[PDB]
Amino acid sequence: MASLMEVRDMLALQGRMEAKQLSARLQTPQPLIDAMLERMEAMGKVVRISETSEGCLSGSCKSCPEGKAACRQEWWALR
Repeated sequence: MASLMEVRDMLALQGRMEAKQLSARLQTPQPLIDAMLERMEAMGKVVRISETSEGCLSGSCKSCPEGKAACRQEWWALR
């Protein structure tokens, strides 16, 4: 249906941008996007900025003791 190649080209012509923006405009799951870019850069593209948003756990919000997080999204950026 939709592979990472999409955001790849978009960012290939744009540059510093976030994937969550596109996914949002299409109501596409955000938690997946995190893996979309992560998986894309997993090979060694350029740069990626992962960000999380929640409002339940007060202890785990900024600091990452484990790393895993429920529902997350990152951004794609080049040099």
